[PDB]
Amino acid sequence: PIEVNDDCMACEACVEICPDVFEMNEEGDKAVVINPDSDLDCVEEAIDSCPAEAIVRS
Ligand code: F3S
Repeated sequence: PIEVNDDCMACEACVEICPDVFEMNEEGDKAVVINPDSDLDCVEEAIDSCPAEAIVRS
């Protein structure tokens, strides 16, 4: 499933783009995945919009 790696911080950008695919952890200390098998371009915008490009279709 999609992964935001660990190096990621918590910009919440991907969450602000697709909070249905990527949501804040328990404390927002890391971007947690919600749709480990989405099917939208949100991943494209969630990645592009992501400067840390920690999001990958691993
Ligand atoms: S920094 Fe982390 S919170 Fe989303 S926007 Fe890039 S995976």
